[PDB]
Amino acid sequence: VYADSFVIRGDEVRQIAPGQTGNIADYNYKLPDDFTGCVIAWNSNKLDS
Amino acid sequence: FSRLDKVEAEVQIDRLITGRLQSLQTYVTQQLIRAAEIRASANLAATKM
Repeated sequence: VYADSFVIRGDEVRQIAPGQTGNIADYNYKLPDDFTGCVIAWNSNKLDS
Repeated sequence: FSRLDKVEAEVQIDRLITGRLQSLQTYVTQQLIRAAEIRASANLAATKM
């Protein structure tokens, strides 16, 4: 099992899913096409912002 | 490929690999029937000879 954590913009969360092309999904962190598992995200403006 | 990502392309390529295979299957079955007919005609020629 693997757990990875980081913070991104609100509009780039959709980019996390495998397959999509863009800035964050091609230059920083991306998943393989046959990835198994899933992602979880939630708002943290009360803490980080 | 270039018009889609790499998750739902499987259903879009399965149809292009079964149809291209099922059609080939149909053609082979046609040859078997005709071969079973020529075999009956060839034996008649041998008897005639």
